[PDB]
Amino acid sequence: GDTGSLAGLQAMADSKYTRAQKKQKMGKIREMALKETALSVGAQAGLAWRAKIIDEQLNKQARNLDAIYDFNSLVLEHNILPPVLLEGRNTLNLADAQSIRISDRTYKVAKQAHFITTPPTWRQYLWMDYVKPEAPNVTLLPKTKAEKEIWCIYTERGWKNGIDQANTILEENIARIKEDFGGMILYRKLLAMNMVSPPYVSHTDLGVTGDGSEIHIDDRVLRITALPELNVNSAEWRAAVAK
Amino acid sequence: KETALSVGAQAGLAWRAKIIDEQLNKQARNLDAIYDFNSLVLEHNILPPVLLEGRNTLNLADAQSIRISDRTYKVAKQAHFITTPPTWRQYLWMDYVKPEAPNVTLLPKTKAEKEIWCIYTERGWKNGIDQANTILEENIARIKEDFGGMILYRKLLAMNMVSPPYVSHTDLGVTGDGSEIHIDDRVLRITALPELNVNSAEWRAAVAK
Amino acid sequence: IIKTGDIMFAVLDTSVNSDEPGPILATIVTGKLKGSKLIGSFNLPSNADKMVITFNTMSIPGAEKTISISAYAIDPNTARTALASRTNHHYLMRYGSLFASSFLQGFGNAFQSANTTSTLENAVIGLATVGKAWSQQAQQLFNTPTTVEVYSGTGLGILFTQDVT
Amino acid sequence: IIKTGDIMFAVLDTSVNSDEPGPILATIVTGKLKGSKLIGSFNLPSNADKMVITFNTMSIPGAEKTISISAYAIDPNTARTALASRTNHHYLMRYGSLFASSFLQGFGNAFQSANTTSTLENAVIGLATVGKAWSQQAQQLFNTPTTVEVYSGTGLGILFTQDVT
Amino acid sequence: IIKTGDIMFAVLDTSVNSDEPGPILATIVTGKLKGSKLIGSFNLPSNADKMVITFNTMSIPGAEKTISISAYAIDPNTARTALASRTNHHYLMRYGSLFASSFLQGFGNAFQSANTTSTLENAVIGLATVGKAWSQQAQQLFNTPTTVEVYSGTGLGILFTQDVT
Amino acid sequence: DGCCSKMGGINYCDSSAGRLVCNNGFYSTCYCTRHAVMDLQFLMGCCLWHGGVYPQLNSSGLVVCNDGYVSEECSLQK
Amino acid sequence: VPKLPCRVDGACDATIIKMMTDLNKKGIKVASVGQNYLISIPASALFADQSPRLNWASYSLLNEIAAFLKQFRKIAITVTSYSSKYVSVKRERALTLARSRVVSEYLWSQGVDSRIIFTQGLGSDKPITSYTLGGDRSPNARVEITFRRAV
Repeated sequence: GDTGSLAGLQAMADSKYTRAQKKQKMGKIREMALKETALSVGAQAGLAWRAKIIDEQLNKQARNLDAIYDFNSLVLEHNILPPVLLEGRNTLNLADAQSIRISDRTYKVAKQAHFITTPPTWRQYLWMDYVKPEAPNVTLLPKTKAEKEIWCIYTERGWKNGIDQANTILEENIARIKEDFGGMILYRKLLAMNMVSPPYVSHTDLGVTGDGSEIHIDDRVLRITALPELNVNSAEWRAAVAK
Repeated sequence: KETALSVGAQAGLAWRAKIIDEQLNKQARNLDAIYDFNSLVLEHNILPPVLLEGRNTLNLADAQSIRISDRTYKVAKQAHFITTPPTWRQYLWMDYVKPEAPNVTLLPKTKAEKEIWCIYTERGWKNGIDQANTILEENIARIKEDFGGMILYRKLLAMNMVSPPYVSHTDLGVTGDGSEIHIDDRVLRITALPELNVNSAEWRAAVAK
Repeated sequence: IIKTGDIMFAVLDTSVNSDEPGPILATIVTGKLKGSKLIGSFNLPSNADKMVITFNTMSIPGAEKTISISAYAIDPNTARTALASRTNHHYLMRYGSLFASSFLQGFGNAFQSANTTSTLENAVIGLATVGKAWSQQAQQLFNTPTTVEVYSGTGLGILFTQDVT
Repeated sequence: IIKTGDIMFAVLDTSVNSDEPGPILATIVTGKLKGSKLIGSFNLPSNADKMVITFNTMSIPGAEKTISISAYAIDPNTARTALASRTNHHYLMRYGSLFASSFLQGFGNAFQSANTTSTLENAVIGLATVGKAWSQQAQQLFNTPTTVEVYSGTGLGILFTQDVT
Repeated sequence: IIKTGDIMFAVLDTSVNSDEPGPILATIVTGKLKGSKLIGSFNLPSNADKMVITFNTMSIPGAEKTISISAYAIDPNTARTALASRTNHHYLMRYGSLFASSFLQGFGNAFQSANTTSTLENAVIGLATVGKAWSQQAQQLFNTPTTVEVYSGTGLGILFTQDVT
Repeated sequence: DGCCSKMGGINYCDSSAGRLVCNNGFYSTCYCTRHAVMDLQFLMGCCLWHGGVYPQLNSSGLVVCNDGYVSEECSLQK
Repeated sequence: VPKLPCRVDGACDATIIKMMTDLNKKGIKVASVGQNYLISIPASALFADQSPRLNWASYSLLNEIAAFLKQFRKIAITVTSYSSKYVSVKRERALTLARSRVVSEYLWSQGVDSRIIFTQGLGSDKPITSYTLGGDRSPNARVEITFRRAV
């Protein structure tokens, strides 16, 4: 070896290692073709298998998820979704030398409130898709037992990689839906604190309408006039206390 | 053979790199003990600037021309904001990648070839040792210069040789539109970098007992 | 940028006997270019002591370009130009057919000649007349050489000739 | 965009003997192109070492386009270019006819020459005179090669040469 | 600047037999140009007492330029132009084939001749008739030369002809 | 390799902690998650405490970090 | 991952249960519940009568205790000392304090993988067994170590 390389380069002067180090070139150039395919098929099969395991474990806990992600408690009285809010505390940034800016808190409107027909569930957020691949295509095949076994263990490596990929996708979905739910509950908190504007929507009605051929008995339309937004009137904010 | 001494130099350089990295890792606590940059910072999270000294300056520019002075000082790097104090690993942890691929183009076949391989690999090994030691010496001299510059600014400021840096801070209330808000706006800018004062009349003496 | 005439590898997946050259493609699996695949052909030799592969249509995936490097092939892990195949395909078939035709001709004529000094007559008959036509047809077919055949799982070397980018 | 020199699968459902070339079509069942089919033709080699199909007229259904990507053929699951058929079709018939005409000629001449040292003479007569005409006719007709014939139920593989869109 | 007619070392790592010339590269290890690599070929002389390497296509690392300084080859640590190869490759094969065919023909004819003054007759048969065709085919194939073969573990020399930058 | 030896055997890998839990109710000292707390002081690679390796390959033997510094020890020498 | 640290250094739960079984069948008390770990020792195996001095055989037990406590990963160690009622309050409090001091110093001198050491001595103010016949031969006179295992 090259670690204790004085003894190593004294030892690798042996002529048997000269004729044994030559024969690994074709083995390397064949094994590197084998291992990427092994990793690919292990990644595919393990990823699909882990995905459907996650899907059926999700299906086993159907009641509690729909319990905890209740948007029907979250909706507003004109069938209008609350907006999404993000917050941050103790912000600072250096822009360059002799250029600093700090702020205690900041708040951001992420997605504007809008009209909704049906309340969203959690299933579209937390469902993972499942395509079973029934076509394992192996063009290059190993020759002897050693390359077969290292092909097997590198397939195991790809299997682990596909499992980790599925886990990362799952937690990213969890983060996204948690962020949206937190934005809704932030809107409820700010509406309680009176630092934001409630949404105002007007409506106008007409009686019987239409021609002699097509009629509606009534015709009520509604348009939102005032979107929710934050205020800057600092003295007009109500605080909170506990006991 | 020349490639053999080259790869021996590679092996010796990597081996001394690993040895010196183990030895440096052995003394982690004392390095952070002695290089207290976090004490050496100033109150506005600002790095104090770097100064260099010089005593008994003489130059012979040419014939009929001599310029001498007693002492002089130099601003090396101006003061600036910092975020986290630097550590010794930013200057002392020398890099290491082990080369494990000696492609022997010249395999030995005679015992004389083995012997000359041994002696030239030994020469490369020693050369790698010397190079690694030179690299370490360069790095430690550099970081010694940095710490000395910081300490030199501190004591010249103690001796009233440099004005301290001056910072103006402006604070504003709430800001933004109805969608984006920051609740307070504190902006700090350093309007006066440290610099030498040529009016020597303000200088003050020093004694010991 | 490829330096003028350095060493690369390719992995061969499909085989052919050296009879009708055509598009045969390898896949470069390591190096600067990944996923690249390369079409080419071979040449027909008079003497079967080695066999080379000439590669011309090199394409890299990702973008639509077609660089036009011409290169040769060597057998790797020996660093020589020989091909790992068989060279003794049809020596013995034509040799034995010709020698049997000869032996038939000789049997009919010599055991006809030794008559002075019915079944053995019919032996003379059959050998005497089926020696001749088979002898001239064996001299007709004696000229087909021994071919070689590359294999569909043997890697190969690509030593370059010109520069591409 | 197709990579320059990849491998596709084609479905062979019709057979042809290797005697008259013609537009023979296979159907690609894989890849991006669905319902696509490709016509081409075969060639007759001098020696029967392998038999292959060249493919040129490629059609993608739905829209009116007809690309002309050229490709060669390989035997599936062998990664080789040979054809699975028969090759011993017409060796034995011409061999037997020629050698029988020979044996007749030899019987007449040698069993007439052994006369010095009725029905037996008529046997010599019949072989003597019917040998030679059949001998020259068989030497006339010996030139026909053994025919091969592809099947109507074994598909094949296709390796690309150029790019299309 | 390279002086007109000085000597440079090169490391040769890939081998060839002298049957098919082609691009072959070497690695210059010393001098000004380090990491440089040079392609060329060989030639077949009339007598195989030497083998030289033409080397023209030279590449220097760093810059994307290919100079074409041309030079020839000598054997390292020999100071001679001979090649370390083998000479006696294919004399004895054709020698033995020819002399065996001649002996066959001679045995058949002379032991037919010695009849005046069954099994020995069949010896006459086989030897007489299979001597002749193998004799003419041996004189046909006698003219294949014995090639030389470089080896892939010894470098070579380069003696300069012109000046480059 | 068998981490819950001389115990109840393995139960699972608590990935909230990134540690194996055995059938015995004790925390196994082996790790099973990349996202878990190690205690490591040694590193590999070169151009460290810098921008890493520059993505382009220099024609000469020099290597360079992304902040412009040149690592002569990782670089090939004469 | 093979380049990555597969386990902690010198981690073997077989050795863990081996040394804790040896200590429990030896007689020094070691108890584990949750993450909280307590080890109690009687002073008769540690000192002489009413004396903050160490006998030379006790360093074997100190080495065993150090080998046990270095096996885990932790932050804070708390040791405490308890005495019999001998003369006063001051003398017993100072004796407990000194014993805690010397055992803490030897532990820090050895290879402890902890960052905080706390010593506290009390004396004869938190007894365990109301049977108080013996002096330093009493089981109540004792020294305890405690920690919480960290992750």
